Amino acid sequence: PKIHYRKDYKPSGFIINQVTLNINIHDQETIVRSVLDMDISKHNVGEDLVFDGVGLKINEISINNKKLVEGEEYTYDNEFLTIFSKFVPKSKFAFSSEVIIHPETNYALTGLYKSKNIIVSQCEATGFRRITFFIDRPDMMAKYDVTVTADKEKYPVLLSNGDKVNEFEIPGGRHGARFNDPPLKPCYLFAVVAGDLKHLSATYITKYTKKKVELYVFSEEKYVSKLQWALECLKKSMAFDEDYFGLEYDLSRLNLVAVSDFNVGAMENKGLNIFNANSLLASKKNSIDFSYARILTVVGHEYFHQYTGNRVTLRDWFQLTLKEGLTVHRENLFSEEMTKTVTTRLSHVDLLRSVQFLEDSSPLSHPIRPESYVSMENFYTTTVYDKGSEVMRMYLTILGEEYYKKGFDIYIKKNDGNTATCEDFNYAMEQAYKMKKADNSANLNQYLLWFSQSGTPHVSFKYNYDAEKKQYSIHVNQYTKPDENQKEKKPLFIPISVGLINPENGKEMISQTTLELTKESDTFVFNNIAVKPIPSLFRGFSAPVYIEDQLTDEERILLLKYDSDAFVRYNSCTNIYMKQILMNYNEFLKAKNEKLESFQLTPVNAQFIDAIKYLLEDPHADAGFKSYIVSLPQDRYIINFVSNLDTDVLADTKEYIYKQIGDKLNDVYYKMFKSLEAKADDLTYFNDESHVDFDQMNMRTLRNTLLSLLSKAQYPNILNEIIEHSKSPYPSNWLTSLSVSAYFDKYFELYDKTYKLSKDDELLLQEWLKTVSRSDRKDIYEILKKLENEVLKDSKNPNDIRAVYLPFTNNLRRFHDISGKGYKLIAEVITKTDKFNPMVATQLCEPFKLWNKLDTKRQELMLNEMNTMLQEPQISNNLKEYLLRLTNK
Ligand SMILES: N=C(N)NCCCC[C@H](N)P(=O)(O)O
Ligand SMILES: [Mg+2]
Ligand SMILES: [Zn+2]
Repeated sequence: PKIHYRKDYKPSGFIINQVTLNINIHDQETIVRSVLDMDISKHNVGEDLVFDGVGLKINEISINNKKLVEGEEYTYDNEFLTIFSKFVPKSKFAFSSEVIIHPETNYALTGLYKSKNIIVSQCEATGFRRITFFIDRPDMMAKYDVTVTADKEKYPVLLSNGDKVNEFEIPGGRHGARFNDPPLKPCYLFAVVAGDLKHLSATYITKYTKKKVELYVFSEEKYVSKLQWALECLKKSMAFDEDYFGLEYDLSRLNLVAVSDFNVGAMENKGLNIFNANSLLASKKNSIDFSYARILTVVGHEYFHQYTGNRVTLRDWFQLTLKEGLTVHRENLFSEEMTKTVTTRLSHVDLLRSVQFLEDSSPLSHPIRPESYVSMENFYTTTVYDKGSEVMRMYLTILGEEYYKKGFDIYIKKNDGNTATCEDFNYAMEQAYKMKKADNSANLNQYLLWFSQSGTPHVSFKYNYDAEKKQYSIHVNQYTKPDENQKEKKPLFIPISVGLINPENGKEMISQTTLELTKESDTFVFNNIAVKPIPSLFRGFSAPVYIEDQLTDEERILLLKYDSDAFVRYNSCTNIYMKQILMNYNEFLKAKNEKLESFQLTPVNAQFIDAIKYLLEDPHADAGFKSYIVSLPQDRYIINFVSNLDTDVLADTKEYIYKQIGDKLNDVYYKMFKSLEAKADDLTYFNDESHVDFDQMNMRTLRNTLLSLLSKAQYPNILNEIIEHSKSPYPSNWLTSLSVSAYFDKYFELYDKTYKLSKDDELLLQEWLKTVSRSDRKDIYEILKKLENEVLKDSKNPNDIRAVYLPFTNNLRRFHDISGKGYKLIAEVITKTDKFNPMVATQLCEPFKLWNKLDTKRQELMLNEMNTMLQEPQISNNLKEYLLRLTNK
């Protein structure tokens, strides 16, 4: 098991200047001929020429048009092709090869593969060596000239990077196209697509040079009518980069291609972005509302990579967060601007504090720039992407918008066309920082610890108000727990966006203020503060930390009602729920441990319930925000706060608190579910493919959240509402009608009805599977066996597999059944999946991420299954590294 370390980076002793490819696709095989025009670099020391090449069948290899001889001049072990140096030329030379590969049986979805009737490549991070021999690393920049040939009836549309420069017929019903891409790129940005594709297209005229860019969006014929929203998202993302960053697309064409078999999200191959179909295709009739924000986010993300990844490039894979965290940050600024809803930012924070904080306190914890890896395909994580994004967003918080834009433009100007490292970005932000402070000794050297230090910092607070002096003090402390990567943790540069709210009238008492905490502790004093304020802390969630606000529930309720910042309101509500959860959890645990015949539970704070009602009833408050306040914090957020968590006790805890609140508010919930109908379900623009109303979708979210509350509660006659909801034209509503019907005898009648509505659209069927898998059913195990037998079968489609199993794994009572049957079930699936797609097998491991956080019993049950999987003689290297790291072994 070979380990790559970041401090071992050294430039290659070779150069590849030019690639010329001929890819000939036949029914039973694909033949790839390649010529690499190569040189010896200044770093060369007479070493063997070693190419990456995985799973390739050699017909022949040459240097300078002379065939090499296996054994005497080269060895190939199905991973590395070693050409002994005595046979490697000392000046410029040509390497050439012809290999056979088999996209039809390439179910790992890496390299060249077949998805249904489309041939498509995926090369990031190490897929190009599955297509042909190469020094497959991102600093090897080259020019590419690519020819593809195929049966014309089966593959009429042929695509690769660059300009299509020739199209030609070939006898026996075949054809070819040649594509030349002169600008240098790394091999992971190469792509090819062949298929009977249909398209929509538009022309975009750039803002400054007025260049015409042609936009093409492609899918299989059946779904071409679901491409319109994606095309609209593409125009939006080009405008945003133009308007916010001043940046224009450089190429004459940009193609977006949807495929059915894909490994999560999309891929930014230069001018040829390829997407999971679930992140490109939607229609109002056949998609849930979530698809619309998802397409916007993923199209935008792949577009923004054109600068941050494709024009400014990575020196090595350890810099991954420099393109990924920075592109997610760019993505999030665009989505916030396009949706105009506060729930966009809150949804990002909700994701980070549940999934990413869990990772960062697990044995898998790593900093956003790791020090080593075995498998690159395990490095594409929520920490690298989403914590990376919060690190990139903190520069904007520290600088503000004008100087942030200056620093960013410095980074692009200086590094356009070249590789870069995380230091280069920090350097650019520092120059902006020096200008902003007006002080050329000011620096961001301490900022660099955000790249190297793992774990989530904890930030805690104490306060002092002197009423005679009108003087208010905020005492702040930071700490990060030691973990496997650092013995001692150092204090970070933590920007704390704050306001001070007057508790008498709800008004702001100070101007915008961002505290820079740069030491282990500091005291921040404010004068002329006329009354004791309530502090509004980490506005916008201004650093990726555990916030310990040390406020009373009285103060938190006042913030929730009156504060101006949506995140502080939401966080105050979160902190009230957490104090409640921890209290009832310990009360239930003590009763279970002591086998009590009777015990008491602390009720939910009545003024908090009142504050929720006050907000729900406010006709001017936001529907998306309302849905957050009636929902308890996610299970994976809660688990960050409890040791040895017993999942049954936590389920009983959530049940009690939901019933306490429902016993007071269910009439208000019912009333709102009814009065919301008109605007939420308005069909005015149902047949307008480009009209997307985020506010209206948030209204539907709230209706569907309230309907779920009322159904769990068995509110009188709610089944009438459920049944009517099932007749809605919106899939978000009728799939909701399936989930909430779980509590009634009508479940299976709705299962059949919604199956029939979903079964003829591949992506809608996947959404139906997720609904079933997530259903709160006592017979959920029998229902999974039914999905396997009747719907899933032996599908190797990652979307189908993920849809059937992942939502089930979040079922707190049932996945964590104390017999361990749930863990056994998922382990069996992981091991089956690993035989053909180790990436998806690793994704299906996700519930095991918290194994060492649960009660003794469950910890032992999960560890048993992990060890069973590790003992499988046919385990992939990718699955093995992951589980070895997760189990500390
Ligand atoms: N887990 C992997 N090895 N594959 C991910 C490679 C592609 C990620 C794309 N760059 P995205 O960040 O979705 O644009
Ligand atoms: Mg092979
Ligand atoms: Zn990306």
